[PDB]
Amino acid sequence: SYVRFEVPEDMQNEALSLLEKVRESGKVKKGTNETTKAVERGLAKLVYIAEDVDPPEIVAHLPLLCEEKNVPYIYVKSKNDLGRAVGIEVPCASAAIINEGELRKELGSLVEKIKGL
Amino acid sequence: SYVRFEVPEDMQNEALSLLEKVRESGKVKKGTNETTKAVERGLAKLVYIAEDVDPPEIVAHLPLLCEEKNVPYIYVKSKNDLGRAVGIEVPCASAAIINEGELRKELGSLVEKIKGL
RNA sequence: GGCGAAGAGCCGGCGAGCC
RNA sequence: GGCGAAGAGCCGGCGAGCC
Repeated sequence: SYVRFEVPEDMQNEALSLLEKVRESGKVKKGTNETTKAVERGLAKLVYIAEDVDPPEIVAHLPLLCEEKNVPYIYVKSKNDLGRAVGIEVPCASAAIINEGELRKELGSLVEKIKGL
Repeated sequence: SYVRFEVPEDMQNEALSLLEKVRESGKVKKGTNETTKAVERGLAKLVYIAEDVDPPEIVAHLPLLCEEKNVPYIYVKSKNDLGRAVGIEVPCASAAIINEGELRKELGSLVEKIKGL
């Protein structure tokens, strides 16, 4: 499996709520192709990788590229929750915040919390 | 009809035979999408348009585009004859010789006779 | 009701392969 | 054999639309 570490549920809820609100005033990429290219292009501020993705090879490359580019990434239980948070009626294996909009502080606190684990 | 002039049957046979041999030492584009783009790009020396194409709007733009680009064009009865001559296993609505290989004079003479119509 | 971020369809490049 | 130059599939691009 591609999941490198365990994320507390309340921090996950914080992450998806943040993603929901960011879609309103920022820019988010949704889907593994858009997310990976956004990371590769140097644009991603925070990427989300679902934990129930099968086969794992859809997203298994995503964590290492994110490590090489020093871009924080977080895990969420279900592709359904991530799909709901980006608001595209279907499950979603990975996503990314590209522009934090007006949610400077909330994003900053969240990313400090990911690096702290 | 999108057929701008009448092409004698014997000129059709000469044209398809020459095209047949040209695939071997020259270069031919096959299908309307490739041919139209190649003429528009200015590389095509001579294009073939089947007369039994349906619906006609598939190839109806080619004659005038070829005129705009000053490219000589000839008509052949059936997309079947053109498809066999360009050597595919399905019908073909239009084609083009872009580089004459070893047939410089033959292509030139053919084009003069086409202008003669 | 169906399909769809496990990528919709559309575009550029190649231009005969896929089951 | 079915589909296929009326564009097969591969690559790049946009990134939610098509039945």
